[PDB]
Amino acid sequence: AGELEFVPLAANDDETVGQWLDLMALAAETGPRAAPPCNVDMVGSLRFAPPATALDDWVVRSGGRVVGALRLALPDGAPTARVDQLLVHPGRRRRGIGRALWAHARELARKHDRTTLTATVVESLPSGPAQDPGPAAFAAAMGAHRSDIPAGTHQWLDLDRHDPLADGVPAVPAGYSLVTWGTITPDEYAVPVSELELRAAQEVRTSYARQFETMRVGRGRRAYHTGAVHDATGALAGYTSVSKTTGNPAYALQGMTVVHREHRGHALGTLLKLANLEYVLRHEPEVRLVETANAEDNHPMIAVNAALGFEPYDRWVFWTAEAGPS
Ligand SMILES: CC(=O)SCCNC(=O)CCNC(=O)[C@H](O)C(C)(C)COP(=O)(O)OP(=O)(O)OC[C@H]1O[C@@H](n2cnc3c(N)ncnc32)[C@H](O)[C@@H]1OP(=O)(O)O
Repeated sequence: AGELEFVPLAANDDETVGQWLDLMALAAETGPRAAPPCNVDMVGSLRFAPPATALDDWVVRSGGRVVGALRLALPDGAPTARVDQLLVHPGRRRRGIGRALWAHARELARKHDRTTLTATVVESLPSGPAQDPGPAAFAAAMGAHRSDIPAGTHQWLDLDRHDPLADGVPAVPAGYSLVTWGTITPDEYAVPVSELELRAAQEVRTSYARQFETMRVGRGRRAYHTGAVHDATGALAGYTSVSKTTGNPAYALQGMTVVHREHRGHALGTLLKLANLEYVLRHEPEVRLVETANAEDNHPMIAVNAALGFEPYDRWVFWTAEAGPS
């Protein structure tokens, strides 16, 4: 744009945070279908990072005003730096600001000893509404490439178009019972939840990370859980969650539904999503629009989401780039 100033984005800097919040609100008017940014969520996203991860947040100023933002997430101990945000004011695009942000990105990755920069790019579905080809044309132009892994299929359910609960919730299969819980997971279900990511000399462990819950709460996010228990063995046969921001009463996020491998074949995923949705709507009556995302190779949950009225809208494509030389 001319002289660009890079200044860190710190949450105590009300003037700079305010501008960043505004940049986002304005870019979201013309970006991908999305819930508007919730300021509580966003500002807490500067203070409360996900587990074992550092943040390195920046804005870029032109003539003293923010005209873009770059956010990196650095997983502790990993050779990667993830671009959680690279955004240029809709009024100042095609002027080299994104390029400059990306160059600053590679420099920050390098300062943090990261070899690789990774990114999620919004693209079109073969089926779906044609999407802005800018991001992908930008990412190619910065020298990134698409990773050879399953992209995400990002889906929407609009309850004003289709009511999945019009025929109530299906019966719980014999041998099972439904349990529900709010934002914090009872101790009882924490380890069982973590073992649902499913010899003997090993080295790595899975565990429930309370910091996820605390990050959420700090971001003003509320959550809703339904679990299925297998009575004879007490294993947690399945579970699922919705996440809801302070802002945007009409929007909600459906998270993963996972069914334990020894409990497939009983329609737990359908029962779980419908019971959990009902549980959301009776606490969040104004919820109308629900989003979710599956890896495009997860056919089973895709088949479940579709039966429920979820419609694939856009594609979440993983890209990667070299950080170096210098
Ligand atoms: C890996 C990633 O960060 S993907 C980027 C994700 N960011 C977003 O989707 C946020 C919303 N969108 C944006 O903020 C802008 O659309 C983004 C990121 C390009 C920002 O970029 P800008 O400041 O406009 O672009 P900048 O001027 O540095 O980039 C230009 C290069 O990328 C390409 N490019 C950028 N935008 C487009 C576009 N909309 N259509 C086609 N090509 C494009 C061109 O090669 C362009 O170079 P130029 O025409 O000389 O040839």
